[PDB]
Amino acid sequence: QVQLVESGGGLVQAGGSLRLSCAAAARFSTSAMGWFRQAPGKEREFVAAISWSNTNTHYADTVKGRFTISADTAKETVDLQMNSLKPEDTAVYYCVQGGWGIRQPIIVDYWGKGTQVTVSS
Amino acid sequence: PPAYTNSFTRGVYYPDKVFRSSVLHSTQDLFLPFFSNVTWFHAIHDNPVLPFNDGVYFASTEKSNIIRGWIFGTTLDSKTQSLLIVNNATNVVIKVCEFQFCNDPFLGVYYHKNNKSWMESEFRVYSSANNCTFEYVSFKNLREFVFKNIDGYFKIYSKHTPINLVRDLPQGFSALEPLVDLPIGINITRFQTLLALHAAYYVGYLQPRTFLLKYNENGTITDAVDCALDPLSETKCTLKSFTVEKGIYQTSNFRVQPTESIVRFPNITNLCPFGEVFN
Amino acid sequence: LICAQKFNGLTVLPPLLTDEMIAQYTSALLAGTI
Amino acid sequence: LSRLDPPEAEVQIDRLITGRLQSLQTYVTQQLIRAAEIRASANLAATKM
Amino acid sequence: LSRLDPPEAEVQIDRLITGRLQSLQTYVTQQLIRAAEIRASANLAATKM
Amino acid sequence: VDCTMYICGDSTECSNLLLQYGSFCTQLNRALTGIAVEQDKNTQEVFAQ
Amino acid sequence: VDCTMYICGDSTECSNLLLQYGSFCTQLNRALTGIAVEQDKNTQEVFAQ
Amino acid sequence: ATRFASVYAWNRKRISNCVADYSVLYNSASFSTFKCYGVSPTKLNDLCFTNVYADSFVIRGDEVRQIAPGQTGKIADYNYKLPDDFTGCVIAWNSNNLDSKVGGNYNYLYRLFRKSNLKPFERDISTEIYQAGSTPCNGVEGFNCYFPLQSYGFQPTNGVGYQPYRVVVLSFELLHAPATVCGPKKSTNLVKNKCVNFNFNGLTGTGVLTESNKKFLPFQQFGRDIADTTDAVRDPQTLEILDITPCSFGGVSVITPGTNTSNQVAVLYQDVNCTEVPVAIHADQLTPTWRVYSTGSNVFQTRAGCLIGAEHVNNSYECDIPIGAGICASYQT
Amino acid sequence: PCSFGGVSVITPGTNTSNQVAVLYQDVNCTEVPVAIHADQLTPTWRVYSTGSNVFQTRAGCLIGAEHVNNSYECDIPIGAGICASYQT
Ligand SMILES: *[C@@H]1O[C@H](CO)[C@@H](O[C@@H]2O[C@H](CO)[C@@H](O)[C@H](O)[C@H]2NC(C)=O)[C@H](O)[C@H]1NC(C)=O
Ligand SMILES: *[C@@H]1O[C@H](CO)[C@@H](O[C@@H]2O[C@H](CO)[C@@H](O)[C@H](O)[C@H]2NC(C)=O)[C@H](O)[C@H]1NC(C)=O
Ligand SMILES: *[C@@H]1O[C@H](CO)[C@@H](O)[C@H](O)[C@H]1NC(C)=O
Ligand SMILES: *[C@@H]1O[C@H](CO)[C@@H](O)[C@H](O)[C@H]1NC(C)=O
Ligand SMILES: *[C@@H]1O[C@H](CO)[C@@H](O)[C@H](O)[C@H]1NC(C)=O
Ligand SMILES: *[C@@H]1O[C@H](CO)[C@@H](O)[C@H](O)[C@H]1NC(C)=O
Ligand SMILES: *[C@@H]1O[C@H](CO)[C@@H](O)[C@H](O)[C@H]1NC(C)=O
Ligand SMILES: *[C@@H]1O[C@H](CO)[C@@H](O)[C@H](O)[C@H]1NC(C)=O
Ligand SMILES: *[C@@H]1O[C@H](CO)[C@@H](O)[C@H](O)[C@H]1NC(C)=O
Ligand SMILES: *[C@@H]1O[C@H](CO)[C@@H](O)[C@H](O)[C@H]1NC(C)=O
Ligand SMILES: *[C@@H]1O[C@H](CO)[C@@H](O)[C@H](O)[C@H]1NC(C)=O
Repeated sequence: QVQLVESGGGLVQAGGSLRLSCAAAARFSTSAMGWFRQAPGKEREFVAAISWSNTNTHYADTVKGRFTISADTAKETVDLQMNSLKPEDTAVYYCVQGGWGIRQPIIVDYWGKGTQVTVSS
Repeated sequence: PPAYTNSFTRGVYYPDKVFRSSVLHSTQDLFLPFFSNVTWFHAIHDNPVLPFNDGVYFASTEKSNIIRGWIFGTTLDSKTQSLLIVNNATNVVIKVCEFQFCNDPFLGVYYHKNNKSWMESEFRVYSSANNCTFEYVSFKNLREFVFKNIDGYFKIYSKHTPINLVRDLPQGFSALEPLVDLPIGINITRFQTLLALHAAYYVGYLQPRTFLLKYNENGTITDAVDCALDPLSETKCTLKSFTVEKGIYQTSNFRVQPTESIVRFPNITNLCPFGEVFN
Repeated sequence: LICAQKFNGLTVLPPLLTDEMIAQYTSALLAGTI
Repeated sequence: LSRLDPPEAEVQIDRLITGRLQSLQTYVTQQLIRAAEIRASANLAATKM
Repeated sequence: LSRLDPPEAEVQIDRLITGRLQSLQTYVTQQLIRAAEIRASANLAATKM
Repeated sequence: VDCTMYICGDSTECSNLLLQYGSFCTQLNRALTGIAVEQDKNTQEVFAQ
Repeated sequence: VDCTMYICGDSTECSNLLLQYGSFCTQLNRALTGIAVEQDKNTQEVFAQ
Repeated sequence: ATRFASVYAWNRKRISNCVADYSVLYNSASFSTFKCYGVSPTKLNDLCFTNVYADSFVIRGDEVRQIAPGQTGKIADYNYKLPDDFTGCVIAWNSNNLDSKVGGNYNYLYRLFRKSNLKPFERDISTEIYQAGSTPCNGVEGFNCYFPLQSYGFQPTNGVGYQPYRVVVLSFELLHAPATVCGPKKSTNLVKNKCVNFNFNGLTGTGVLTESNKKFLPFQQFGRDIADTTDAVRDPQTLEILDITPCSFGGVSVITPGTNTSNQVAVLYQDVNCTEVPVAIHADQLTPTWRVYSTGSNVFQTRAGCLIGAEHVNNSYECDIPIGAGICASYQT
Repeated sequence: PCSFGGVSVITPGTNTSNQVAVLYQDVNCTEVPVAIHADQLTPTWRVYSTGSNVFQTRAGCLIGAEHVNNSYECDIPIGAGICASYQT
């Protein structure tokens, strides 16, 4: 059990922008971060991943080019900004901490409590 | 009984690897006090274990390498790793394993033995290794050693000097160049050596003294002064010079402190009028 | 402690009158007096 | 400076600067007194010359 | 005093007082040295007269 | 003695903090230069007669 | 004047804190001893002639 | 190693007195999995570890995700457990070439039912056979009478992911004692006779490194002077001694007659050879005026330093502007 | 004030001899052995902190020197008109 703080999510208007933040007591510079989303009718799917140096950004090709992920070492948090919101964003989002792996897109070691995101048009 | 012999001015070691030339350096570190007492050992016609304390100074004078290893520990109860050092065949062996000990452990040697009394393969001393956490894979002469465990580091300094003398010990100076500084991280309180009998080694203890070490062009310590030895040594330390000119020099100040404390208050006192209440 | 005085901003400005000049002045004074 | 954050580095540097400035001021005052003594000695030497 | 609260103002004016007192002490020491030099010069002038 | 170098060793932050203190460095440098010139004048007066 | 005693009155903590400052106490003691020696020399030279 | 221990008896070894040279295996990338948790191979430089525990075994890759702390599932509670605070790197590579052949292998034995959870750092060795006390048989292989271990087999039909993988878990330990073993760090070439910020084995300083004839001792590493300031360093890469000197620091003085006479001036750099004058933070200032005095035909090397803008003359006259060391500057002629 | 003073070492040039004497400022020759002494090297400090050759001058307590009725030229200035010399 790791206490992780999630901020943002909630209900947002469709077509706007959304802000998410995940904070952990452990350092974020030394550990890669990832954002995953699960919704009814679908299993775990890759959404976003950032490496230790904040230079390697990975996203699904179908949604790539709209999500910007940053890591603040002073605040020890990871922030995610979403533009051009769509109904598919209505899901539960988990922030995962771990390391980079060549085999898998991201290595998961510590999971997050989760945040509910809903989109209204 | 255990005879005590003067330590003279031995036990000086380089405090650090820093190099200094033709300068007298004042350093506050553990050192063997000058003209201290050491335990002389004799065997003619009572084998305790000397406490390690903070730092230990060892000295041996032998011509047949009777002493070849040391053991350091705190309980030797098979619950904590015991440090063991062996020096044989120009090879050094360091172990931190735990093994059972016989009732009267001691090294055994034989003279003019074709098979060397076996023991080279059986080694029926202990059962097996269970808690090994370290490994190391490779009156003619006097050996001096200094072992100190400070801030989780076990520092061993040593110096081997060949001397052509059998009457008494040499009244000379010789610094102990460092050998090793291991990150053992264990705290030692007792130590023991190995001897063969059926035996002349000295042991001393260090104190947090302040020393003045003299350096030469080649960066090797030649002479040292113990500031606390005598008033002349303190004057030399204050002047930081081995030569003191005629005159009067101020060294320090002396203060007397209270024993524990003293408090004074009125005795008996004005008692409350409880007589009319209780009685 | 003479040649080691250059480590951390300390500088020893050169003497304006070199020892040769002072020796010459003293020699001139001696010759005049004699 | 590198091993501590600016909030503490500022106060530590202020303390170090104050100490070093006090030491330098003491050294300068001692040098001024010694220079006055040397000037008196040099005046006496000039009078003797 | 107006911008900061009494607690922070205490330390701020304490620092200002320390700095100004150090400057004044340095000025007084320099003045004393110069006064000693001027006294020596005046004694020389009195002897010359 | 270079006041900036002694107080601060090639440190921009320390240099700025020392600058905030005032003109202590200039006064110290002026005093040292005056002392050096005083030695020069003493030598000249003693020998250049 | 005993610098350690005057600054710290039989206090271990104050002495430990002063030890970090440096050699101020030694310098002050040396200056006082030099002053005393200078007074003795002045008396000797003025009288023992 | 020719022989490998069983999966339930993963071989544990201790590595110390050395540093893992991940650089050689970085570019090669021979192994197919370098899963590091909370750390990356490139970022291990900013961290030091004293000793390593290597647990070598052969497992199935598909289970790597399953065997993790905090997993919600009954299956993961009977296979293996690890502490939540884990800082170990799992290096796994396929070995079907040698560990697989025709007919398969039946060398894998596991446990389905255990007495209780495996206590950490607990060992149980005994030849006694445990028999259930509820419905023991004692004469037949009946109910509640089965072999303690169960055989597990992998067949060729299994995919590459399901094929066995040789896996070594390297867990780096951290103790209260200061770190003593650190990963290799790139070292720049050796330069001399020029100002540089030298970091020798953690000793940081600034100065000019030059060849030295000083004779150190085998144990001696650093050097010092009367003022306990660094003066010489023994480079770990090669056996030699390099001195340290203040870079250039000096002062600049302007020599000029009264402005009524002329505006011509000369520059004096204190106790510095004229070779280092132009490189002394110049060339970023006014070209027509300053850089003329930075370097020119008329340069003199006096004991005081370097003088630019004056011509040394055979004739000797009375001192006009005192420069020092018996040298003075005059504007006449 | 309890005892506070200062300790000075009077000695000729080390070439002449290594013998030295101790001087405790403004203290009677009775409290010197108890002024945090008797915890140093016994053969040297514990013998210089007490014993014979003890003198009580206006400056303080001098140990290691023998008072002489005869007067000579001052060699080492102890103070209060008292000076120490090595020659006899
Ligand atoms: C066997 O060795 C292990 C590990 O080497 C011991 O367990 C730890 O040992 C280290 C020694 O460096 C101690 O600092 C730890 O406190 C020990 N952990 C625990 C939980 O005790 C183990 O104690 C050793 N066993 C015996 C019988 O000595
Ligand atoms: C101690 O140092 C001195 C000088 O630092 C050494 O003398 C040098 O000896 C070598 C011969 O091996 C000569 O080539 C050098 O020229 C000598 N130095 C000088 C400055 O001339 C001496 O050998 C060292 N060891 C001692 C003195 O035992
Ligand atoms: C050492 O023991 C001898 C025993 O005769 C004793 O005379 C001497 O004073 C002792 N050393 C010290 C420093 O007390
Ligand atoms: C030495 O040991 C060998 C080994 O068996 C044995 O054959 C030989 O007899 C022994 N030599 C003796 C006992 O002198
Ligand atoms: C020695 O070190 C161990 C390790 O922390 C500690 O538990 C023990 O108390 C130490 N010994 C003593 C006497 O304090
Ligand atoms: C009270 O105690 C003091 C001891 O400090 C003693 O001298 C005194 O006699 C006591 N009072 C009476 C009345 O005895
Ligand atoms: C009687 O009163 C006195 C007070 O005057 C008290 O000290 C005493 O204890 C009383 N007697 C009894 C028996 O309580
Ligand atoms: C200053 O300028 C005037 C011309 O206005 C000139 O006569 C005088 O000589 C100059 N001063 C010096 C010192 O040359
Ligand atoms: C001194 O005179 C010689 C001979 O004419 C000349 O070569 C030299 O350059 C003169 N000195 C300088 C500094 O020019
Ligand atoms: C220093 O020692 C030499 C050698 O014995 C001696 O001749 C000289 O007199 C000594 N110096 C003094 C001041 O006594
Ligand atoms: C000589 O000095 C002693 C002290 O040691 C003193 O007792 C004696 O009275 C003195 N001589 C005379 C004649 O007073």
